[PDB]
Amino acid sequence: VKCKPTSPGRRHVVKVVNPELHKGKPFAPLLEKNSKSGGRNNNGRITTRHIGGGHKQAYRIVDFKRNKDGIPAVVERLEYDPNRSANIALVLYKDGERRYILAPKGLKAGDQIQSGVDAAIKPGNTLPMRNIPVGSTVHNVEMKPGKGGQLARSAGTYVQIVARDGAYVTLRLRSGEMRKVEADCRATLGEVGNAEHMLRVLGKAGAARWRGVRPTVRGTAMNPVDHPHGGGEGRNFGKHPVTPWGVQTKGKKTRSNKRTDKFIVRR
Amino acid sequence: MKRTFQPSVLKRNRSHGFRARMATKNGRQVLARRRAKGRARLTVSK
RNA sequence: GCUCAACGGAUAAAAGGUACUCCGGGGAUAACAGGCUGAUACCGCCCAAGAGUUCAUAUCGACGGCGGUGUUUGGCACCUCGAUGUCGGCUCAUCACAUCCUGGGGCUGAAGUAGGUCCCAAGGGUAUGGCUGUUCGCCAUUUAAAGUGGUACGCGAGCUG
RNA sequence: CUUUAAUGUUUGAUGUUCUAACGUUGACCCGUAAUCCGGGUUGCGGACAGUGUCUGGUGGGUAGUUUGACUGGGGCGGUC
RNA sequence: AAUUCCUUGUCGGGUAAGUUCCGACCUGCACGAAUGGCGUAAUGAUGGCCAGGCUGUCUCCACCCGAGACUCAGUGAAAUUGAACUCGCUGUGAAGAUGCAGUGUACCCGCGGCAAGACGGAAAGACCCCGUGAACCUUUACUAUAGCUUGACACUGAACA
RNA sequence: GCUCGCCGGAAGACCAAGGGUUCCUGUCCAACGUUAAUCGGGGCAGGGUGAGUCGACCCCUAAGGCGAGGCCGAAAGGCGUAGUCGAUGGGAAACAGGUUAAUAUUCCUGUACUUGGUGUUACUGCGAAGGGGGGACGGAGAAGGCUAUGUUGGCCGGGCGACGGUUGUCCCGGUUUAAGCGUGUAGGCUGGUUUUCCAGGCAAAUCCGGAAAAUCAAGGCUGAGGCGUGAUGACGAGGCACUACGGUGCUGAAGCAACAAAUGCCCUGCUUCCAGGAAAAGCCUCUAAGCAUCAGGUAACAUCAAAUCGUACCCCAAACCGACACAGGUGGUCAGGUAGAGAAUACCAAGGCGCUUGAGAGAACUCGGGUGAAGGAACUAGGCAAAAUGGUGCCGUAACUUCGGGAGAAGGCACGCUGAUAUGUAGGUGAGGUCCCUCGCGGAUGGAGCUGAAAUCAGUCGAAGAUACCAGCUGGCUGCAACUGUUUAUUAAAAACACAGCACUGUGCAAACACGAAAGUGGACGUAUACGGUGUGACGCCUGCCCGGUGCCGGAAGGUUAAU
RNA sequence: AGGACCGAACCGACUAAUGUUGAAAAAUUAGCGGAUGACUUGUGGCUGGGGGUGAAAGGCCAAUCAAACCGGGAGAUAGCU
RNA sequence: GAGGGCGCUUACCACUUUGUGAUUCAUGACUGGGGUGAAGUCGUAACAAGGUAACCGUAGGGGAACCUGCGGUUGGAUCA
RNA sequence: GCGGAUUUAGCUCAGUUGGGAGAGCGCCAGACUGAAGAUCUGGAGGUCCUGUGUUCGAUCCACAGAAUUCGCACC
Repeated sequence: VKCKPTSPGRRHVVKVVNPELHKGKPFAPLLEKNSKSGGRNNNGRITTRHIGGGHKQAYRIVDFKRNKDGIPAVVERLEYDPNRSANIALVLYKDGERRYILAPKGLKAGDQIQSGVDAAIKPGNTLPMRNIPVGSTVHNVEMKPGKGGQLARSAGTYVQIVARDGAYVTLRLRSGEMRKVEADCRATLGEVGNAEHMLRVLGKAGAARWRGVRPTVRGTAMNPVDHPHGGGEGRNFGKHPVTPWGVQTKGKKTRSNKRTDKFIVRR
Repeated sequence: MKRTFQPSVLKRNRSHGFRARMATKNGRQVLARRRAKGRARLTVSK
């Protein structure tokens, strides 16, 4: 939590010291361009995604693609998003329009927002990596080169431009650093917006996991009508895997389209 | 608990729905037995 | 031709505490008890060695023994597996006795004191707090009293577990 | 006539690939003030996918049996 | 702690009395690192006795307005069946006398006492097995089908090193 | 008559589950009210419930029906785009009276309105499938008004009120002021108005997003109601009457100021917090085309159409259901009343209507409890049953740091009821009267007419005054789920544990899972800090070690010896 | 501020007591909370067989369903009095 | 007619205790600290290279006898 | 009771066709030490439980017996 503004929990005076205490990032109305997410699981019919409780999803931020590149822009606000813990912000573009962008820690002043082929290197919408320098921070990455943002959020996943690697096949990231994807993908810069909402426990519960859903809570324990175990009397005691599919190491993948992973050192 | 028998019109459609009982072949045979071949009437059609 | 060695082999073969309990008959079925009567036990003692102080015959008991009220345990047996439902706190009071004194003899290892068990026989008390399931085992103060076989090991048309 | 070469003459096959297979649940263009859907350029990877048998075990995730009888009632120890 | 093998295991300190009001020399078979461990926030849909609270909580409830039910008027159905005029240990065992008779000889009715008596109801006993047997869950025993999962023919070519 | 009940979050209200016409009454006893029976929606003779506005049509939509062409399909069938269903989302939109047994936004009788034709005068250039404003939400709230509605009495109708008293200081009766027109006030929102242009807005724009100059500040959009307007409009004290004894026939008063408070109005104001409250549309304008000496719409007034229904009895609950006017359940609707922290409780005013078993008796039958001589739980599986103590405040209180908290800890205690300070204090209030001003929902001075603690110095009657209902025992411990608990209604009521971090783990992404035969819908409008294994046991430390065995798998040096 | 501490009909399910020969396959009385939401609360339309939603139950789910209340298989099997 | 005698009113104030802490004695109901070292028994690293040293904060294996690797200021033989 | 191990060097224990008696360890000698252990090289250390029989030959096996000892029978 060692950054600023850090916003600490209260003294032990009540049951909730945390959650997050941040002032200055909830506003209303839910402004003209918006939408929601629908009902409960309803997959048709015998539902496969467990425990549910599926009320209140609820609203989401409708801006994807974000391809508005060289039209320059400026910043009214920053907000929250509780679906992604994110530092999302209100970007007025000087043609005649307002968006919602995945911005870093304190990108306001109201700043100098602008992107594209050769034209800028600044804080910049969605920016082709072939046009720009080396750096640690990158963020957006169009997951395959015309699709859209691999990361919709600035949660600390530093995906890192390497320089002259393999003809344009850059990035040095999390679970497989030879992901090898072309610098024809678009960045934004960069991956630290809201550390605070994710560097600490929000709660045991808090509103994020009880007012509108249930998480996981059980699978193995209680009633043998499900998992491969285990008699009763509080004993269990057996050999019980995650059948038919396995658990604490094995791998699952052989073949698929793309399938670019090349070395994947595991552990 | 709220036990049991009561009348309504809008619960009818998927079970006691008179034209639904002509639309299913399940229903159709029984209707014809109960009042076309079998001498009789139903008339509770409001 | 074979651990087909369940050899007259209905099959090549896949296991369970009736601690879900049942289908038509429910002791033609094996809980303890209701008791036919019990060998192992209580109840009556035999003749005798013995060691009681230093005499057997009171106390007490060697290898030795004859027999019955059914509570041990057990040869278990029925009309009783469509109530045959179990404790053992009393409770309803009752039983006459393997003494339990309160006692009056007959006897003395009794001179009295005190110990010794035993016929004639079952009047009242069967109560105590800190203890645990306590029969059993106590623990302070105890009295006119401070005992005891089960009888289906006193109790569901009378007690909660 | 062979251990065997050089090359002709029969002929195959792993790598190494490029790419009218293909998949397009990636984009431009397009019918189309259109969530299915029509279709052409492109951009991608790649003979991949797919499943149908044979081999391998993996676990009590549907279904199944309750398999002798001998029983001073069963568990054991002994037999036709 | 659901280890405490023996034996009510302990020192006895306190207590009308330690089968503990706890008042720290152990007799530790088959104890504990996420089926974990040294400990604890205020809260009791508080599990367990031991105080001083008020006391009838025993033994002692012998006096009540009173519900009513017996009782007087309306009205009188079944969970379903052994005929009564059914002897209060009775004895005697196709092992249980309210019907094999040794006795005592109990007038007819309250359905008002209604205390052991259709062993009874509420009903295929729960204990429970002849069971050629309903399927009822699991386990490094049997497994099996769907599934997991790679490699191999199927299918989709060779040009070159 | 005369004395009191029950429902007291009424079976108060009209009307929605389609049950359906079984209310007033006129008449009665099987086809039944386990007494009577006169009453029960009993059940029979009349008739009835008067809706242009009430609401579901619409134009319409978030869930979810059906659906072209289809991708597929054994015959079955499934999943869908354009469409089209569709309220419980939303738009237009009934009151003062009077009027019948009823039944009543309806009936009338007046105000005068909503959608859309036509008519005569007037103003005036329009349009649409597309654009823009937002059309639009979640509760606890906060700040100030309006009085709903009450108690007073000036004043107005009675007059001095049967026992003891009463004849100006008392004691009773209405306390009403209709509408739509009319302007605007509480806080609120928002400095004004011409012009010139784009890296903008499905093709366009006198509209909306951004940008560029000129020239003035006091501009613009309403909001309860106060206040009025109407009104020689009514309602009504009370008189003379007729009568079918229900009632209407004539006639007719009185008519002001305050004081305290909502449930409710203003307030899609204004704040405070996040789980992050659904689109078309009414609201209001932009233009595409095409009309363009034609047509369109907005205005005055005259009219027309105002599209099958239902509207009867009935509900926080007897013709639903339960099926014995049932100790089941269980509502959206006027909010009746003082003193109450209050939907904590015995009293009320109605509306239904005291609800068809009570005469009497007074053994023992525990559906109960009490005050007990002695002792104080000398009872046992349940101090089980009967309690009791249960404010504001103090003459002042112990172990204990997660310095919140353990602390209404703990304790016993003045309390009834007047005086005096004060013919009411203090504290809320602001009538007049007098002034000033901008000229009108304007301010300043001023003390009316009401309200009302908290304590002081005095008083003393007891068995008793928190004289009554609401309502708690300090502990001290045994195991620390550490998050309130209502959790497996059905053994335990937790002594189950759902938390929640995390090392490792599933997938470099047509990502894991595949319910469905074909979806690609969850996860996703989303990346291996999203989402799933198998769990975690406040919090903070702490997880030694130990690989023989068996897991977990992962590999390739090389043997067991299959498709190939 | 808070799944506060102490608050109402909208919640259930602690042991009795008049619940068992029923007012009731369930509900109770003078008693008593969770005091705003690990609440429940009601018009309908997706889950229609060996079910399908998980505070995760062997309880459900017609009220007593380890699979019935189906009637078609079938007046089955039947070591059966 | 004034008190004092009293007969009222309430303290100061002795009892009492809600409380529980202070400390002073023995009853020290799983035993660990600093040593005399009546022959204790397993070790045995350092006071010369205590004969492949390691003193100085100390983290750490766990018979520690602290092994054992840095950073010195030479009370550790030299020509390393 | 049946079945089984077992009475084989101080110490732990190996061992058997059925004919030798073994080893880590311990003792002792040889020396290295003033001495002893280690480590060394040599020597030695036996109730083979008893009886009987098979047999060339029994430590062994089978049979009978003692005596420890282990599981199950017992409920």
